[PDB]
Amino acid sequence: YTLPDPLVGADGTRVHDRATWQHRRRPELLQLFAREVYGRTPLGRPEGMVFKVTTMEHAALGGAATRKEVTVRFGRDPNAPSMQLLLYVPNAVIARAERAPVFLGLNFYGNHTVHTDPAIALSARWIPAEAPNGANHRATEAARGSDAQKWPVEQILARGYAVATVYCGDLCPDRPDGLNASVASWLDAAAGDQRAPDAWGAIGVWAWGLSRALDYLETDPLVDASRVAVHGHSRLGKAALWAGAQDDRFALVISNESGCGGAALSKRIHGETVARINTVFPHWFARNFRRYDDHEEALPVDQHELLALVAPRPLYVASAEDDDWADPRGEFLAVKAAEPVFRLFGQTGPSGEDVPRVNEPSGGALRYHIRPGPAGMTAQDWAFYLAFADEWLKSALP
Repeated sequence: YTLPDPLVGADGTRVHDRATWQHRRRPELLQLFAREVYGRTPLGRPEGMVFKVTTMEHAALGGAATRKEVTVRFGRDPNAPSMQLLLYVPNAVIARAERAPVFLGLNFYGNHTVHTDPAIALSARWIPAEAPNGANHRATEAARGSDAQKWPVEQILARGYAVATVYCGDLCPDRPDGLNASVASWLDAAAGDQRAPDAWGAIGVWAWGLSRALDYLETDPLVDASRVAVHGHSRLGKAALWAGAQDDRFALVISNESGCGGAALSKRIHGETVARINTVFPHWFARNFRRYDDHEEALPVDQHELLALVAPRPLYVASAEDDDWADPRGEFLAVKAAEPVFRLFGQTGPSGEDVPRVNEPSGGALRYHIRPGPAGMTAQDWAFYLAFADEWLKSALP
């Protein structure tokens, strides 16, 4: 392989300065990613978003948090599509009359799965067969807390951070035909049916939902919507990256083992490849992305440039040692190839020229770690993330 330079403009002239990066090269790159990889986000904030707090409990989790459930509707007519946002806020922070920074991320199988809390509404949306304890693609009481191992709510709250989450399937059910029951179809004027070659897929729709959750957080007096870390795991980390790259309101971006079309270089043929991801998940990317099946050498961008699009906001990319499918070396190498952009903004990336040893993170505002074991999002990943947030999540001061 060999990589496009993020700091050489499409026209061959080199980017020496942050204004050229922000004003010229960044929109160049966003347009290549939209057209060739994820598909075009057709609009940002839709007019007439309505926010409806459906439940409010001030002594959730034994008194550690205030719990809010918020229907976020994407237009004013009661018949517009919506997503259900779940939010825990640490009462220690609220009690001081201070607004909490926030970790925001989508979940794989429903809000009711991220914690056992019996008060969380059971999703009414389609649930995939892979979800633990489902009954006919329908949430059951038995699925409560079924994904809590990826969601250390109480430790996050105790470290001073709110936790917000939405089920990705509220935005686009993760099934090959999900875009026809998604926000894409309501919003992309589904008069014709076949989506256009550059129409967005699930990843673009998941990412847009993250930006819509932030629109809500900006209205919530308990949180500081200027200090939101957007995160996700695996395919939802592909979305967190794309959301963080497109929407520079996000204070901090975390990619947990996001792999192919996430943080891993595509031009590095290793583990999952473009052809394989599109064949198995035809609805994740633009149809245009299939042009690069077995032809990654013709991609005009690579994922290091998606990572560079977060700069100068703090970015964390992390791998699992045994998760070859995500190509941890290629995730690490993406980070190194984006470093020159972060260095333009005076940030520092990982020390050393290839993969650090396990559980030894590296880098300043651009940071990487690889941890032992298979794919997942462990207590060890989260401990590094919380330390990272402590260090680099914009303060509540100048």
